[PDB]
Amino acid sequence: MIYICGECHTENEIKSRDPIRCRECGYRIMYKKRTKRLVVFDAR
Amino acid sequence: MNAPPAFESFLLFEGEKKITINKDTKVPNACLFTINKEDHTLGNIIKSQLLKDPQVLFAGYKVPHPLEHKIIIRVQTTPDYSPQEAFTNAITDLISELSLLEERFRVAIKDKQEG
Amino acid sequence: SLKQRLKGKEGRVRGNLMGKRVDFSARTVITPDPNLSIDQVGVPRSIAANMTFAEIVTPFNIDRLQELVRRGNSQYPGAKYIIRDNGDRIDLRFHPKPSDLHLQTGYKVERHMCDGDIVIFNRQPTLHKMSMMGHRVRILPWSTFRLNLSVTTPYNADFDGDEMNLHLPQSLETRAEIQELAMVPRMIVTPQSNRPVMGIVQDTLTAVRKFTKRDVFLERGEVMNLLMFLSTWDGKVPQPAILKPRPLWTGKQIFSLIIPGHINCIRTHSTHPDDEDSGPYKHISPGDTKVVVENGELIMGILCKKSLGTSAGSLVHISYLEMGHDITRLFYSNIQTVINNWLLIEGHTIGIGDSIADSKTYQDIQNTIKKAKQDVIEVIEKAHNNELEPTPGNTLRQTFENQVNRILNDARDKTGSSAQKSLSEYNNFKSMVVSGAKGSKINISQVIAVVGQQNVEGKRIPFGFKHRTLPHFIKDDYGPESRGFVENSYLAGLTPTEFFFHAMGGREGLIDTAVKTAETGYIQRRLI
Amino acid sequence: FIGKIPIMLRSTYCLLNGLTDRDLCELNECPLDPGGYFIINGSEKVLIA
Amino acid sequence: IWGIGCNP
Amino acid sequence: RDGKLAKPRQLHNTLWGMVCPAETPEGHAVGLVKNLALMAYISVGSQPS
Amino acid sequence: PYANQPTVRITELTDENVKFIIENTDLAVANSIRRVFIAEVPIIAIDWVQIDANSSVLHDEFIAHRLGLIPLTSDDIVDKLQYSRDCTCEEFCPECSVEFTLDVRCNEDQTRHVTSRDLISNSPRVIPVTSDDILIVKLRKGQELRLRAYAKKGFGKEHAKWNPTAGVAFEYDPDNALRHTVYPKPEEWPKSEYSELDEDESQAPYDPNGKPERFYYNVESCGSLRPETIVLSALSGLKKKLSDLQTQLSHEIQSDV
Amino acid sequence: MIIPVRCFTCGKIVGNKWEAYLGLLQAEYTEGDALDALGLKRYCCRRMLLAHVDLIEKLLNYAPLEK
Amino acid sequence: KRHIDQLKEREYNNYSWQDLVASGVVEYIDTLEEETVMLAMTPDDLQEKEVAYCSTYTHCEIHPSMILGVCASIIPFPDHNQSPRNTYQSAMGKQAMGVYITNFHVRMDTLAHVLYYPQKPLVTTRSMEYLRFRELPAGINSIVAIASYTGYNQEDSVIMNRSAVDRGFFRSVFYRSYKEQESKKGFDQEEVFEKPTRETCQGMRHAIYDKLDDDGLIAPGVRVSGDDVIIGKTVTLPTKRDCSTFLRTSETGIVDQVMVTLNQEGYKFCKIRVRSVRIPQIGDKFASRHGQKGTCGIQYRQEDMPFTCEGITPDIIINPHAIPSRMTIGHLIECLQGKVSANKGEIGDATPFNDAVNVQKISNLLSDYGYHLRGNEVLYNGFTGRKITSQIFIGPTYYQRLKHMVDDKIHSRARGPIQILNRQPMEG
Amino acid sequence: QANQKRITTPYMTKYERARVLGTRALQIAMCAPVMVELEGETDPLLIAMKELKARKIPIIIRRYLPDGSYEDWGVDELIISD
RNA sequence: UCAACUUCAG
Ligand SMILES: CO[C@@H]1[C@H](O)[C@H](n2cnc3c(=O)nc(N)[nH]c32)O[C@H]1COP(=O)(O)OP(=O)(O)OP(=O)(O)O
Ligand SMILES: [Mg+2]
Ligand SMILES: [Zn+2]
Ligand SMILES: [Zn+2]
Ligand SMILES: [Zn+2]
Repeated sequence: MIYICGECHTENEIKSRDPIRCRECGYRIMYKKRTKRLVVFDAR
Repeated sequence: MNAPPAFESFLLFEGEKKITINKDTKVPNACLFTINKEDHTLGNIIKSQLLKDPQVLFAGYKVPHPLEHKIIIRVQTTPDYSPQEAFTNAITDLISELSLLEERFRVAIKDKQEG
Repeated sequence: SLKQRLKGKEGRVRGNLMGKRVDFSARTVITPDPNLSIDQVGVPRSIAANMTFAEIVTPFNIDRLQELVRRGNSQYPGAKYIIRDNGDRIDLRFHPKPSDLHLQTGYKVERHMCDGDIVIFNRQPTLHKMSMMGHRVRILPWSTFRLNLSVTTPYNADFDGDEMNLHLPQSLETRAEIQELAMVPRMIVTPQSNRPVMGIVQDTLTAVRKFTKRDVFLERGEVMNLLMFLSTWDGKVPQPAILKPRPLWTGKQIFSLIIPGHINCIRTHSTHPDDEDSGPYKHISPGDTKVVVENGELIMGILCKKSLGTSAGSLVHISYLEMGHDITRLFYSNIQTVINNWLLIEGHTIGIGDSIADSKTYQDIQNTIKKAKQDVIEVIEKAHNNELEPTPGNTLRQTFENQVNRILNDARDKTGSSAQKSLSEYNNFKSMVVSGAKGSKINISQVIAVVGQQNVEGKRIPFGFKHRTLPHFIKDDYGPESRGFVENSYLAGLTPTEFFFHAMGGREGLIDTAVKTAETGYIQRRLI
Repeated sequence: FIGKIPIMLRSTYCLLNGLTDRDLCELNECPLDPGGYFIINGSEKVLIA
Repeated sequence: IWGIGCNP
Repeated sequence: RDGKLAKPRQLHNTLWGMVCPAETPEGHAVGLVKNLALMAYISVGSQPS
Repeated sequence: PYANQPTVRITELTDENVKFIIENTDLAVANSIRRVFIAEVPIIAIDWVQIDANSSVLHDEFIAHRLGLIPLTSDDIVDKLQYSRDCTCEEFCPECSVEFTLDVRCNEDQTRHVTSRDLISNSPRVIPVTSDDILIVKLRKGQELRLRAYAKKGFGKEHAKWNPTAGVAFEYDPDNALRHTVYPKPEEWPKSEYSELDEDESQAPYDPNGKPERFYYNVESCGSLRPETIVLSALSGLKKKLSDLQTQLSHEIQSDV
Repeated sequence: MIIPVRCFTCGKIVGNKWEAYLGLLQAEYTEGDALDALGLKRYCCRRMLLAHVDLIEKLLNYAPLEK
Repeated sequence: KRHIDQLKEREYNNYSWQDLVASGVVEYIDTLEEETVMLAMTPDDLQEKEVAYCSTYTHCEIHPSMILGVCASIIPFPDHNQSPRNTYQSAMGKQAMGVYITNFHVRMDTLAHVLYYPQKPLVTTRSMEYLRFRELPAGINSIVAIASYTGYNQEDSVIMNRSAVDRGFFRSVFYRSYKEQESKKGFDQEEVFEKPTRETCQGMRHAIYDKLDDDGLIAPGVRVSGDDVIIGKTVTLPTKRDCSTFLRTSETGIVDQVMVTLNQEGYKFCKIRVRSVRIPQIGDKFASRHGQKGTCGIQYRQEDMPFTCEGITPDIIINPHAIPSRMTIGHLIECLQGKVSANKGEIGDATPFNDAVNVQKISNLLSDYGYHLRGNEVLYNGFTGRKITSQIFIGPTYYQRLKHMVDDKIHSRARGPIQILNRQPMEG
Repeated sequence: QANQKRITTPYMTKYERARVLGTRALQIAMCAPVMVELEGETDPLLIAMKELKARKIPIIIRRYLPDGSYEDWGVDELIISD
């Protein structure tokens, strides 16, 4: 998938079985990024 | 997780009667009207209007349980009068009173404005 | 080791055999429900959907059970399982199983728990047998067990985060045994003290005291509204006590319709003058005290914890002993319902105005405290000049402490009596104390007049620092303020040293409770 | 090198020491956080006196 | 918290 | 906590100003776990030389 | 044996408030009219939210809650709009709902206050009572909120978001003459604004034959419906509830016969 | 965290009044006078603005996850 | 006055507490020295010449209220409550829901509760300023009536206004974080995050695995109902075994944040945080700042709650029977002071030993704003509209939402899982 | 024992009533013939209660004396506690 | 998975 970097906030695409290191910053904490499918919230 | 949906308060589920009439055997000329999906708003109005009637010996309403949504109105009338007729007359009188209130409130609005 | 596996609590003998974790049990928080009967309990839909009762398919219930099976586990009034004669459990949760939906006599449908099911209700610790009682299920929205407030006292339960266990009998035989041996109406009177375990409590008790005063007069509409909530009503409106100028019923006249059958009882209200019985107006009782129920009609009196509470000879106890347990259940429920609606009319509250007393009352309290402090000073001077002489069986230190304690307690009592004289009829602290619903005259006095002496280990606040109680006091001060006496009321506010001493007293009480639990539990286990 | 000593947060040897609230926000730390605890295996542990 | 004869 | 003696748990007079009188856990630890007062400080230690 | 003829006198009429007096009416009728003001006057409010992108500090359902609480002009079309349950079309359509859109990004350095003004409606009659503004969220630079919302007709019994009124002040017997409230010390109690008593007299003399009449109302609008039309719609809705009740009652009486 | 839309007790919109309240406080107005100027009359509504703690400003200091 | 004036200009005057200590104005005294020191609680009351109790005071308390700790310092008017009630309030204030930290978004902590709209108390102690209670408050001010309304506040329960709850009153967010680490123990046996396949992976469940993304981790913003598969982890079997993590039963949340990192070992490590928005129900536990708590007995809408002449309906109704036995008069004084503060626009001062704030002064202040001295108000019955005969004590009191909620406690068992050794139903 | 020399109480105890009602209920739920004419009662426990009132439950209680002897008391012979 | 620990609830 595409993981947003923790520090430099640049999306990087990491394949499965690949070390979690952002290109150009090297931070080791990535975030999965919001899903394309949309969820309905009742305003209640 | 066990929270009832909000629409349960006033929406009848399929196969539910708004009014069910059961006579009261303990006393002659008495009836018990069970209104579903109604609250004190209608119950107190109807009970007051029934009390205004001179041929209604007894008129009362109760919510059997606050969490559930139901109203029970006991009406007992004199002989030569029917509790169902008393209920219908109460409803018609309240409708007429509310329509008169509407007309006079509209007139009062139009007079408060434009002068 | 093998011994450790079998030895103590959590071992096989006690932790797995004498007691064990069981199926068909549900725990959740409890909240009040005045509208439920004594035996009724309120069960959330989720708890009722998980727990099941196996019902044998018979020719007379095959249609209903087949409908329940058709609904399945998803729709709430449905069945989780179908047990065949062979013992094979068809699962209704997992996949339609259209061929296996058929029912024949001898099959067991594990239906969901429904209204009217008998369940055991439990609170820990089960100190007495009223702590486990049989309740009839009623399914209500939201996620808490809902129980009648008269049933709180046997369980020792308050709705401040308490939880209750629920056990569902799984056989008709054990269901009948529970229903007859343990149903809540059958548990009203305890064999421990031959008194009712349950009585009118909290709002209903205060509102009953207010309702049964002579002053209470109810108009036609209020009477009809209250009669609406009386289940045992015959449908006949009593002739009002005052026919003219306007038809007005009385609170006693309507409460007489609650009292079942023909019950005869004579009690006395808490504020009954001792002089009245000896002197004239024995049967007139100017204060409307005393309580006389003849032919099931409340002829005269104001009801309180002495009449409608858990005590021997109460109206509740006499109703159980005379009319039976079912009619007594109806009695409790009707009292609660109609008196709670009248309380909706009259209302009840507590405010700051209840804590406030007259200016003269405050002045008298201050004068009493001044005189007491002066007398303690005089006693201390007598001891210092060696005039004091030891009381037999006591040292000079002990006799001095006893004299000072007597002076301080007498002043505290006098200030409390002045505060209680100040109380009006409208005062709500007094209303709750008189009804017996909550509080005591001690609490009223501490609120209004004087918190009183703070004592630790049965003595005044000890000389924790070197020969003094706090660093603020001079060494060798045995006066009231130094050793713990709190002259300010809670409403007035404790001064800092009084605050610390009060904290010491409260800490001692808390420690006593916490230490008590374990020793009493061990004793109870040994006895059983 | 003989070992590693856990560092109490916002102590003199913590990296957060002597940092203004803006700098603490840049590091995703709360300005209002008291410190006084150790992060061991990712969990905050407080030595109780 | 009341007195010596009462409660703490 | 197992000890049922009501001596070690009681609020001592010397706790004034240095341990909160109100704040204590309730249960097996009444009066055994305490909390510093607001202005209380605890000595860090010094050389007596 | 018949209903009394009530009378109305409007003392104050402002865009936010209606102060009126209803005379020769029962307490039950008056209280139920107030109750209908609060709970049974239809209004338009957001009840469907779909958040395409929410990088704000507030989570999605927080934003949805705040959006639902935002009042929406429902003066005329709330009577025309149908309930979603009544509408034949699946989900929502122009007849059963109104569509709002929010597309805000804080490109600038300064904090962007997302307001109700940023909500854009597909139909001009419903607007978020903008004609300051209700603040939905504050966006730091690089934070974006995008969402689509659907506003449906409903009344306050469902949810407080559909309350058309802020505070309904209802008072009867301004000077205690029916003794419906018994003061322990009458003098300590402040006089009502509608009180006609002299300053010396704390309470009016007890009227034994009196009945509660001459009810005083102050209805404050939330801005969605004009305060006059709140009262008119409440009266009409209560009358419609009574008429539906009468229809069902007549049907069941015929069935029993 | 952010000023609630609608006072809890009655439902009058208080969400539009926070920035005006802060501005009036900056002007010179006392808290009570600012609350009166904004039109808040019942103490239920005045509690909403008077007791409000605006944490959204502190949370906006942290940098966004995606820029 | 010189020291106080310099400290008042503290910043840009470079005068601090250490300068006050160096001047010899203040001194640190321990318990042993407290045994040998004559103290005065207050300078004016005690040092000044009167009937001479002591004329050898060697020290003076800075302020008596400092004898309390952090949790007891939030209690307003603690000197007017019974002592065990202040202990109860300390314990319960450790359990109130609020914004625990400002960096809560960054932190992935299991079991985090954060309140929607925290408010600072209208009646506040001065020492709260040093506890940062204004900065990160926990609880909301609420119009509270001390009344017996419908019997659902009896014992210790509390009636609540459903309309207020619907407007955001005491709404909270519960974040639950799940951690899973893929690891290799055997040389041929490894754990991989992947979407489990029905055929390829021997172990499976009825639970939906569709929500799992390609990596085996649910993306943020996906609703996850109880027992759905948050993380998909499969172990090679020397075909595959399913070690996928599932939601805790009845969690029913939405994924907030999914972070994928490498732990110290270098193995892949995943943390997934789930939001559940919890609205107050009729089992949830709310407590005041005075040591008296209670579950929500029932929720009535604004039409049903009793209303004043002004149209105000209490957010919370508490039973009057709580007050007398517990003697928490600080609750009543706080309601009165909160009414005064809300009408005045100030923030009330409830420092323990002020001696300048009597109840009579608060009553006289409340009288000026058009209310009854003692805070009572004529309430009209919501259901019938008739005036309630007994005037009812109403005021703004600060209430806290404790972490104990009914949804977390409700449980039921029917022929579920069973232990291996005892073959008896499991625990928990 | 015999009809003579029956020393146990003639009244049926609460425990005997509970177990008799439950046993009869279970039998009725197991398609056992019902002695009384049920008046539209489809609940086995209610039918068992109805039979107990009519004294038509076909069960005899064997009460074991502490010395080891037993006495056979018919349900009809016993006086119903309620 | 199981043992241990601590923290809470009443
Ligand atoms: C009233 O008695 C109950 C029961 O005895 C049961 N219980 C509670 N803790 C324990 C325990 O540790 N061990 C055992 N065996 N039983 C225990 O709890 C007791 C009271 O405790 P409390 O005094 O705190 O009740 P508040 O007076 O405080 O009630 P508020 O106003 O908060 O609702
Ligand atoms: Mg409790
Ligand atoms: Zn990066
Ligand atoms: Zn449509
Ligand atoms: Zn408001």
